[PDB]
Amino acid sequence: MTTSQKHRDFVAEPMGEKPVGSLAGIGEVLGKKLEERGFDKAYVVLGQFLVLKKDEDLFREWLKDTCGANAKQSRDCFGCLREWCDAFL
Amino acid sequence: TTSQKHRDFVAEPMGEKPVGSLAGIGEVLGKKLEERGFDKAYVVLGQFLVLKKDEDLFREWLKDTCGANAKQSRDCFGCLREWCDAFL
Repeated sequence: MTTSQKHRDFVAEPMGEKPVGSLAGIGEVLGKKLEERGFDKAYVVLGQFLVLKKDEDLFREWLKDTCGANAKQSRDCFGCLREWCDAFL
Repeated sequence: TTSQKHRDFVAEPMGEKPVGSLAGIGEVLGKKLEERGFDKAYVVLGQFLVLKKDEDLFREWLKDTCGANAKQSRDCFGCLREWCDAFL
């Protein structure tokens, strides 16, 4: 297993009302910028992931444009949502 | 009360179910949603979540997007809200 423990904790259970900072790749700096743009809970970012039909390129570009995520951060966030969806959606 | 379509939707993960599986979303509405990119139920779930599960804003969005009436948008909202309470 090469994922972060933080990825593993997120994909292991329904997300409920978890804050956006529970997402893999979303540290405190990215989290605050997402919160300022209205993406305050992880499920709101899931929402954008789903509205983009789970497309990696569109989602990672959206994350970059919205909070300045770098490639690793956007890959980790995308991967965490993709695996959560595979488990629970 | 609820339809059986609602109960069937809220009882299980939606996976790749088409948009027409949502309560309230019949053939006409489903066609119009598909034409605008919302071809699977989870894409509509996505919009519900992006709108922070806000009943008024989601139902208005559904009306503006596919012409759903008050009953249709009511049923679609309720099915998504109850699905989320069970699985999200």
